Amino acid sequence: ENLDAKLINALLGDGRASLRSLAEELDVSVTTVSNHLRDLEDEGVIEGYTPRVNYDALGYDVTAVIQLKVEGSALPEITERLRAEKQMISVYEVTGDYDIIAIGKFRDTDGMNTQIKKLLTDTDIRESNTSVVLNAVTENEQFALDV
Amino acid sequence: ENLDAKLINALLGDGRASLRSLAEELDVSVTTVSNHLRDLEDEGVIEGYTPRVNYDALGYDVTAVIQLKVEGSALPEITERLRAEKQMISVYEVTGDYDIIAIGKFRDTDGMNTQIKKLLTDTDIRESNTSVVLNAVTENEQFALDV
Repeated sequence: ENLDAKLINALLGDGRASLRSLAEELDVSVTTVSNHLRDLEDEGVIEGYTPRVNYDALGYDVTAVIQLKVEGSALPEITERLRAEKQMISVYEVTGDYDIIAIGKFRDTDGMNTQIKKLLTDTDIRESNTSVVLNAVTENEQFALDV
Repeated sequence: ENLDAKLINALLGDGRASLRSLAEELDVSVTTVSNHLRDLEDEGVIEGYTPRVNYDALGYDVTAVIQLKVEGSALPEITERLRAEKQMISVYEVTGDYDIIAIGKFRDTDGMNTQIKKLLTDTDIRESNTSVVLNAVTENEQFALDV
């Protein structure tokens, strides 16, 4: 009864929980947990597990939201460029005047400016706007599923 | 040599690897992995572990980037209001004309419109610009550390 949702909600923020702990938490067998976890991964609801890394602690002191205006014919080129840039942790094609939004993590202001100058070598970026993050109140905080 | 970094890199996209698997991959002891992971978690470099959930698979088909302009004095209450809405998975205070950027996941276009309309009933909001995501090229793809 809504076990998958409760299992997902249990792993949220506790993704290295043991099967024994998950089983105790959901009042089910360890085989039941193992089975449901396999099912959810096989169907692609759970894509994988990962640590939440504090890049700030590792010296990536600046996050920036980068907006770009690029004609559709040139989106293939700009998106490939952004995929090559690992510090661009999110890349969105979006409606509106700016049709790319990207979020990057940089060592400091000089680093961010360097990465942007490199990207602006692409002449089909006709307009750009950078917003520097002053407070990340919430970042990629996955919501619990309705049970 | 850069063990903590190789340990984090190992965990990326493999967040539930056994201590044995991690130890054999890094060619160190299970005891080494355990203590280094405990310290990385205690220093706040690893904030926790989580599954990568596919919300499109759970019926959350639509993503939007929401830009808001509020007075600084209102940033605290708007940020808390947005953090309360679990579907807002990112909330940033940023520089520029719009001092808030938020990212929300929604069941569909009608669900997004309803939620934004309610949000824009907040009298602290002086300007808004909602960009609907046409293609989520990359989303919270954490990058490997230099080693």
